[PDB]
Amino acid sequence: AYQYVNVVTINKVAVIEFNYGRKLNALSKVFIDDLMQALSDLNRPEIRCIILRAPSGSKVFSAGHDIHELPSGGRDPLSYDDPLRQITRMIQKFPKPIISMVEGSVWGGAFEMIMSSDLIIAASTSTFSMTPVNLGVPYNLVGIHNLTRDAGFHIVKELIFTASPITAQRALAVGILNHVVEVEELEDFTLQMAHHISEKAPLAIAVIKEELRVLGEAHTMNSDEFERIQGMRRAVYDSEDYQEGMNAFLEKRKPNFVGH
Amino acid sequence: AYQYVNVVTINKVAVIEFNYGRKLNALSKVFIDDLMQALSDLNRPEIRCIILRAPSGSKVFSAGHDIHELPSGGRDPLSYDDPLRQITRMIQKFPKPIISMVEGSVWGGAFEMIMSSDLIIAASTSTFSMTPVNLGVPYNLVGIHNLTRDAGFHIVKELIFTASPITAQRALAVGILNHVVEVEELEDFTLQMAHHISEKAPLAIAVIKEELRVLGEAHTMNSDEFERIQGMRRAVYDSEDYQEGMNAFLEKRKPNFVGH
Amino acid sequence: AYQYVNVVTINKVAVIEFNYGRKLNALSKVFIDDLMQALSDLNRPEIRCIILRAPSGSKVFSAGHDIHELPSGGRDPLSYDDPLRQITRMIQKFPKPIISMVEGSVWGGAFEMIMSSDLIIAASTSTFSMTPVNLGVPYNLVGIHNLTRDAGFHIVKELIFTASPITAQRALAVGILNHVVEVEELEDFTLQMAHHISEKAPLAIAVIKEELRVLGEAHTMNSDEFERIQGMRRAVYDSEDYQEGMNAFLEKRKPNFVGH
Amino acid sequence: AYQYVNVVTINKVAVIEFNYGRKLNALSKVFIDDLMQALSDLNRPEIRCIILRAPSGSKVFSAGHDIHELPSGGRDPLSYDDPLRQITRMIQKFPKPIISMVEGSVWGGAFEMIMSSDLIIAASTSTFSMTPVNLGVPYNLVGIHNLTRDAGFHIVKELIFTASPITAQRALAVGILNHVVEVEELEDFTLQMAHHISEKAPLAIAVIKEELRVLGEAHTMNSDEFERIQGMRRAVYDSEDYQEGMNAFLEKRKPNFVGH
Amino acid sequence: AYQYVNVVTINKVAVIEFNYGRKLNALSKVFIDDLMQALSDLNRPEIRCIILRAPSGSKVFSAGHDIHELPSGGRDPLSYDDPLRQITRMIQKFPKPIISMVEGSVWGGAFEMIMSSDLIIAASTSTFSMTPVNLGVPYNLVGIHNLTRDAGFHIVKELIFTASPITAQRALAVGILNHVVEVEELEDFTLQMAHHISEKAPLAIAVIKEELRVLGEAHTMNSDEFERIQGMRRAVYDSEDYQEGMNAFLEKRKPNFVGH
Amino acid sequence: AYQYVNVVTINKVAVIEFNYGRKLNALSKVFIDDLMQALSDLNRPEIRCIILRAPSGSKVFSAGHDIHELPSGGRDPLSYDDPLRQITRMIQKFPKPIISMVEGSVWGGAFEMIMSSDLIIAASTSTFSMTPVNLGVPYNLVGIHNLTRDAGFHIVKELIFTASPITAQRALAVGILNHVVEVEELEDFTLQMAHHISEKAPLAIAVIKEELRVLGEAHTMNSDEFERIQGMRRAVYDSEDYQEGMNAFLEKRKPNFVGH
Ligand SMILES: C[C@@H](C(=O)SCCNC(=O)CCNC(=O)[C@H](O)C(C)(C)COP(=O)(O)OP(=O)(O)OC[C@H]1O[C@@H](n2cnc3c(N)ncnc32)[C@H](O)[C@@H]1OP(=O)(O)O)S(=O)(=O)O
Ligand SMILES: C[C@@H](C(=O)SCCNC(=O)CCNC(=O)[C@H](O)C(C)(C)COP(=O)(O)OP(=O)(O)OC[C@H]1O[C@@H](n2cnc3c(N)ncnc32)[C@H](O)[C@@H]1OP(=O)(O)O)S(=O)(=O)O
Ligand SMILES: C[C@@H](C(=O)SCCNC(=O)CCNC(=O)[C@H](O)C(C)(C)COP(=O)(O)OP(=O)(O)OC[C@H]1O[C@@H](n2cnc3c(N)ncnc32)[C@H](O)[C@@H]1OP(=O)(O)O)S(=O)(=O)O
Ligand SMILES: C[C@@H](C(=O)SCCNC(=O)CCNC(=O)[C@H](O)C(C)(C)COP(=O)(O)OP(=O)(O)OC[C@H]1O[C@@H](n2cnc3c(N)ncnc32)[C@H](O)[C@@H]1OP(=O)(O)O)S(=O)(=O)O
Ligand SMILES: C[C@@H](C(=O)SCCNC(=O)CCNC(=O)[C@H](O)C(C)(C)COP(=O)(O)OP(=O)(O)OC[C@H]1O[C@@H](n2cnc3c(N)ncnc32)[C@H](O)[C@@H]1OP(=O)(O)O)S(=O)(=O)O
Ligand SMILES: C[C@@H](C(=O)SCCNC(=O)CCNC(=O)[C@H](O)C(C)(C)COP(=O)(O)OP(=O)(O)OC[C@H]1O[C@@H](n2cnc3c(N)ncnc32)[C@H](O)[C@@H]1OP(=O)(O)O)S(=O)(=O)O
Ligand SMILES: [K+]
Ligand SMILES: [K+]
Ligand code: NI
Ligand code: NI
Repeated sequence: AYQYVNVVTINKVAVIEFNYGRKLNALSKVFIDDLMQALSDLNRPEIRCIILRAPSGSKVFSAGHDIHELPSGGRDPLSYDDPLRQITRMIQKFPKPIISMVEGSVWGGAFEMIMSSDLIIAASTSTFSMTPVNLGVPYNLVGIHNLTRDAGFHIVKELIFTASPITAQRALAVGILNHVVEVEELEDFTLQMAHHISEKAPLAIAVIKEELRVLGEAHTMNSDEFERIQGMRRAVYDSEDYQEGMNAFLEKRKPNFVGH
Repeated sequence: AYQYVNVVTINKVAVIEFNYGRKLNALSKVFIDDLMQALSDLNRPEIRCIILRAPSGSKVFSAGHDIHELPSGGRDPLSYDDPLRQITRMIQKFPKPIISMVEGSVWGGAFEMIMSSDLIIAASTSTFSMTPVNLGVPYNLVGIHNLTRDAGFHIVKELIFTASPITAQRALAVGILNHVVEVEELEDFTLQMAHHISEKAPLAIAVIKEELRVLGEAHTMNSDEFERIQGMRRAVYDSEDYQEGMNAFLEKRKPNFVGH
Repeated sequence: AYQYVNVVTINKVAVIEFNYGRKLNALSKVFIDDLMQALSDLNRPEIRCIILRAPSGSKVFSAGHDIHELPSGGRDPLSYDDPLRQITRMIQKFPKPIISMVEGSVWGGAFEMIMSSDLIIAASTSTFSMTPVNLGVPYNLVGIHNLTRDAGFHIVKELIFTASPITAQRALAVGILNHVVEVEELEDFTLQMAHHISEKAPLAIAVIKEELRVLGEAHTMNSDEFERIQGMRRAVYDSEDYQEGMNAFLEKRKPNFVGH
Repeated sequence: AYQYVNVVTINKVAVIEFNYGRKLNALSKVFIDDLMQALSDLNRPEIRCIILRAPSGSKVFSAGHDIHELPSGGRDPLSYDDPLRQITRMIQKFPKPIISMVEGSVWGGAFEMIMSSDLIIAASTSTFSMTPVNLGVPYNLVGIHNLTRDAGFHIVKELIFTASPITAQRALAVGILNHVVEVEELEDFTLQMAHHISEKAPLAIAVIKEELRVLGEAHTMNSDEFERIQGMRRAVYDSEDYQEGMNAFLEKRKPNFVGH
Repeated sequence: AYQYVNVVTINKVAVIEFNYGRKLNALSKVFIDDLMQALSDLNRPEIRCIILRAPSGSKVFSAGHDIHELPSGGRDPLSYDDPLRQITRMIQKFPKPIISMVEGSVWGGAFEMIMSSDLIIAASTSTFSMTPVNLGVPYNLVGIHNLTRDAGFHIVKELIFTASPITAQRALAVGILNHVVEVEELEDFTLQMAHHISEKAPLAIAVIKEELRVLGEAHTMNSDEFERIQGMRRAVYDSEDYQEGMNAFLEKRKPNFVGH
Repeated sequence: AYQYVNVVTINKVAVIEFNYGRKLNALSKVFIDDLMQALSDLNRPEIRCIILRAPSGSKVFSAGHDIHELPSGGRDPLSYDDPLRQITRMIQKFPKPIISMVEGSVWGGAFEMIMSSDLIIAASTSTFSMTPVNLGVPYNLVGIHNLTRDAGFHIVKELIFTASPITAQRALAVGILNHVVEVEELEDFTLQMAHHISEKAPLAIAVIKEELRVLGEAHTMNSDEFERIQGMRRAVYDSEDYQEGMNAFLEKRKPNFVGH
């Protein structure tokens, strides 16, 4: 049993359903630790396909990173062992396909999380927002890279620079989503595809997913470039704007950014 | 002049038509050797554009890799000098544009072969399937790479994990195809484009093609990562599942995959 | 303050309008030097977003590289410190979003210039052509790379190999454009998006833009590959065809290309 | 206890001594598994430095790969999970320095093994040979890479192409060894160096060792280059010469290599 | 002129002499700022070669990083804009040769500084230590890479893991130094070589130096690898050991490291 | 037979002896065409090792690139198809070991040529110098890389920045040479080593040589860094100093370089 998720397996498909709606499935450490334990427990030969979903009728799929657990005092908010960074690596390395089945609105880290999964099938009423510029967060290289494998650079830069929600219809048009269906068809459509996948060769699926993962990561740079970017990110998470971003969220007001 | 292809030259355009209908243009060594000889013979200054096609009216453009020529004995089925691996390198290195003009259904290795070409123009009734997970084949890094330059990761993973065929309409929408034409207009439309390209500067075309080839390939990794992937692939082509997939196809039954 | 551009500021948005209509905003050194000076002058904490535009009603957004300023052969026409190469690096390194607001037709180096910008919003009547194969120009690796981050390989190869114009509608479909709007709505639509972006966290925008630039450049190759390409490009700019392409344009006739 | 090694601890220094003299410490699977378990058991905070050694007075430090365990099929003798490949990775990733203390002759895979360690301290009578060209073995990329971080390319090529032994004195002159000492002083010289290291900051040692490991691995290539090398290696392990090399070694005669 | 350096120009050679003897030429910000200003001021066409030196007769060339300016309490001590990180980039990017002419003892960051220079000529009584493991410092990737281009991996690991001084004789034998001379001959030898270099083609020298700099940096890795290393570095600069190393240095006592 | 080389076969070893003493074996196009023809003619199974040599008693092993065949200004002097660039690629890709057996003085491109070979055995009276800074030549990235795999950076920079000859003794100590012998012993010492190598497994030798070549080349950079370097080289081959260097050689006088 898990406190923050509910797992149902039928035949060779496991459905991991979020159970943290009192905090709109915000990516708190306790919630992510349960999701990763549930996935680890499902890493067995008789499980062939995973679905991630919010409960039926959710208005909010996930409110993204828990803003209360973002560090304020000059620590990197997206370091390698941050729970969001851990879950995306775990999904990408997991030797089974993982389908995000989306009903409701997706925000920030949660958008990265579904982008790191293998397929996204969404309700026609679902919406998607990438939010670091609303909070002054210097999103990390790995995290940004996870957002660049589906839609083109211009579309990705519109999403990030505006932080404006896009519809499921537009997310489908630009290459982010596999399918958009009416919400009443969402479970049936997704289960049919997951059950179809689970009849295919799991060892071929596992090595092809791993090859894609390696190819997707194989954008290489020298140590000086990385260290230069890390200096840039530190200046951002050291900024008054980053403090203003978090303060504005806690005070339920609009941030006033000034460029320091 | 070739047993398994028919070549016609119209000014600066060459059309290479498959002549292997008795095996549905399966990528047999003897067929691919003739296709490569024909291309090589056309590597002449006065030829400016190639069209690859199946004969007019074909139900099957190509049934993909010849399953009777796939190694079953714990050997790599997709090594460097396998015919499919040879023809994709030749298409990509060829200093003239190669247009795949598709009528009929496209399967597995033949889908990778058209994806390796420069442009795809397809009949509205054409369909496309990527099939390794039907057979338990550990598709190789270069082969997978060749499928990732048009549609996004989520789309590619849907194609490979489901092995389900997609329509020409969907293949256009996700960026795999350039154009979708009624079958009665396919030949005329493709030849008009091939003649237009043939009026352009062939040395500029060749160097830009080669720049795109080398940029497309420039996802670099260290030796350890490659050797780790090669170890995973060998575990797959040594598996019971790989034997079962080949056997089930030849015996025309549904395979029973067990995860070893 | 500038001979070949007009700059207006509206709150935190700066609009840089071309003023070179006499040469259809061809990318002459004098024009590019003025655009770069205006952009450098606007790198200020009270400026949050830039719009690049041609004057209202323009039939031609930009006719591309000034053909009178291309070297006659034996000289690389797209060397590192060529004005087009300088402006694309400056746009990509600029720590504020740059939106290309396109009315009219876009040609050759001007197409690369808008692709190098962060967002493109276009009139429904605007058209886009990539033209090196009309002139026999061996486009450089960096320049070609700048054309590969929005649309897929097959689409980019059609654009370059045909040099045929595409509509705003098709450029939207294939991922080149962010939005297409009626020309009467273009300025208000673009200004509202720029104003919106101007309220977001500028340091988070600048570091994410830079992360995207670095990830976009991170296709790496060895020195031999680069020098092999440079040798191919030099064979093209040494060619009879290159001189013929230049001569044909100046003499207003169809080039006769022969493959040397 | 271990069947094939003896472990002694002297405060923070652990000495792992081969106990496989019957087979001249040949790198059999059972010997390497014991070595790796002994290392794993020593990965504790109270141990700060590891010495690997043969027993005092050994004429042969290690005879290299067990030739009876080399695949002579059309199978890769140095695949990712072969014991030699496993222990070099484990030595390199081990978060404490590992010092090879060499008395006796070193051969083949045993030479790669001490080269993968952090320091080599040797008796003045010790000798070193790299032997794959005596058997016709296609040594793997990672394995060769492990021989290239100490001596220069001309020296490495002499060692490999001749398979001739070099002295401790020449191995020191070309950068392979840290120190050469008279055999009576070897143990004490090596222990004092390990005790000295063990007084230093272990978390600093571990992260600098890991930084060196990843910089040492960071020679990157594309998938096509790797698969082309793999194809060449397979042609070597499928060769008559490879058979002849193995048979000649076992039958204690000179091989007759013919180049297929 | 400069508070913390003295500059003497002889024909086309400039000799930059350290004038921070109060702190044995420790790399304080005020000293490095004057060193970089003096170097910048010498970037003129009539200057062809630079010598860096301590005053004639110095016991200590440089005592390394200023320990009072190294961050405690969980900031990275070797961030991109730390003085040491700035001076090594500036030395490597300087378009003239920079010769380190060493008299006295060289410590830690000052050893990286001279290794980042083009040639090192040393007195026979000079000595060289690399000290991070004495303090528990997690030396950064760029800094470690700067130590790997002269001696082999085994030698570099001995230097770093022991933090023991080596003699000029040993530094010459392992490839760190160009020449070792008697202290009375140091100025004559160095100036003769610098004057000889100053006769040569300065633009050829500049471009070849920059080629070597780029080739030297061209060990590339993916974002995940870099972020993983950064996480490990943070765990060290967050450690109790790091605090102990700093406190022990300030209190002039032996550190007691415990591995957390 | 060849106009400009003489070939003798001794069992499985082939000796290619320069015959261009009239221009001191300067690497003229026609000399290099014969060297490459002779290597190609010896690429047969019954040849196992190549020796390159000057005739017995030569004072000059090779005077380097033919200065008369360098372009006059405004053209890359070391383009991919230059004969020096061709012969180093051919030596490095040749599937048999190539031993440079050196008697006399070695200059410039000829120093790079022997560095590109597998082993170097030299007379005790032989000397070595790298000369581009004597002439104002912007050496290319591949050519510089070929000089970095034996001696460390400081040594390579001393060699290039001074253009000063070094002795065989010093070339041995820094790792450039394999062996130094008295000139009377040179021929038979080198032949004994070639005959020894010729008894080893040639397919193993070939694949290990190719693995070393690929790993040697695997320092990767992005397109921007390469084009930046090419722009810097072009400024040097466009410079007044490049013309002064070529004219000073032609007029047998000391160049006056001014840094433009
Ligand atoms: C760092 C990355 C992140 O993921 S940061 C998190 C980004 N997420 C967001 O910006 C969405 C924030 N929340 C919202 O926009 C709205 O709460 C949400 C999604 C639209 C639904 O509105 P609603 O009216 O239905 O519910 P409420 O407005 O009352 O919010 C319910 C209570 O939960 C709170 N809440 C919401 N989201 C988060 C969150 N991500 N972390 C922490 N708390 C959150 C919200 O403040 C409200 O708090 P209380 O009023 O105290 O009960 S980054 O930005 O991508 O870089
Ligand atoms: C390794 C990669 C591969 O490409 S393996 C091959 C993947 N290809 C496929 O899965 C397509 C399998 N074939 C089919 O589904 C059906 O033949 C297809 C294509 C829908 C056509 O339907 P159909 O009912 O008309 O089929 P037929 O009557 O021709 O069936 C038997 C005759 O056609 C021939 N044929 C067909 N496909 C192949 C093939 N892939 N390899 C070798 N032969 C093939 C088959 O040999 C037989 O010819 P006969 O000798 O006259 O009986 S991978 O999968 O991408 O990893
Ligand atoms: C090298 C890279 C480049 O960008 S080379 C340039 C590529 N650009 C093109 O191919 C577009 C060439 N021009 C056109 O397609 C048409 O000129 C244009 C845009 C469509 C509209 O035709 P139009 O009938 O309204 O006007 P005209 O043709 O008669 O010429 C009008 C005045 O502007 C001038 N003009 C035009 N194009 C260029 C150009 N690329 N460079 C320099 N000047 C140009 C033309 O000479 C004439 O000026 P005046 O005679 O002084 O009034 S590459 O090709 O990408 O590699
Ligand atoms: C494949 C990679 C490998 O490492 S293959 C192994 C390379 N190792 C060698 O070439 C060393 C082979 N052995 C020798 O040269 C001599 O045995 C050596 C080590 C000098 C010891 O001389 P010795 O006179 O005291 O002892 P003997 O020669 O009379 O042999 C004692 C018995 O042990 C055996 N032996 C030796 N080496 C190995 C080995 N590597 N794997 C398996 N068995 C080995 C040797 O064949 C002899 O066997 P029997 O007399 O039949 O019991 S690679 O080459 O690096 O690619
Ligand atoms: C973080 C990197 C670093 O470079 S950390 C620093 C590594 N450097 C060292 O370990 C050398 C530290 N210094 C010494 O051991 C001794 O000063 C040395 C060099 C042996 C000479 O001893 P001495 O008796 O002749 O002279 P003193 O000790 O009295 O010092 C003279 C004045 O200069 C000061 N000084 C010295 N070194 C440093 C330093 N690294 N940072 C800051 N200040 C330093 C020293 O405190 C003394 O100042 P006063 O006490 O005010 O006269 S890392 O380790 O490479 O990672
Ligand atoms: C550009 C790349 C190159 O490789 S360019 C070539 C670099 N090589 C050199 O700098 C060596 C230049 N030559 C010399 O230093 C001397 O000729 C040398 C080799 C020490 C031999 O002196 P010597 O007095 O015995 O013979 P001479 O001076 O009288 O010359 C004999 C005739 O051949 C000529 N010669 C010499 N070297 C070259 C050369 N590299 N290319 C073309 N011609 C050369 C020399 O000019 C003389 O010609 P004549 O006076 O006309 O008979 S780079 O520099 O590496 O970047
Ligand atoms: K809006
Ligand atoms: K300053
Ligand atoms: Ni990419
Ligand atoms: Ni390297």
